[PDB]
Amino acid sequence: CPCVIAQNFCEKFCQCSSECQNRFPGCRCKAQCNTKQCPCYLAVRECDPDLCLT
DNA sequence: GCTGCCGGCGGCTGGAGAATCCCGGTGCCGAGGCCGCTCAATTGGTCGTAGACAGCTCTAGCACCGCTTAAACGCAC
Repeated sequence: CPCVIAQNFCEKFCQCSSECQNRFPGCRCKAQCNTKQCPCYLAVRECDPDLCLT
């Protein structure tokens, strides 16, 4: 999987399956997806507005 | 003396993962009516267990005295 060999996840535009484990879940955080807990914040990214519906 | 310096400290934050409530449908099983019959109630006689009274007399309590040893006291460790 090019995603895999790239040591990178799958983005919703990948052709990894709709359940391909190489995808990424998305922010769930409650107060702000901002502090040292929120997973997006760790694997430094911005919680996409399709996922962090929280 | 004080400079970092460093470690710990407790205090807090908030994610996370399970336990909680609610509601919406759904049955099978408590619950109730039914018929009946057999066993429980009614009537009636008895004689004997069981209650009395009147009993004897054994023994369980009270005491007393004198004994002694087991109890009580303390005591280093």
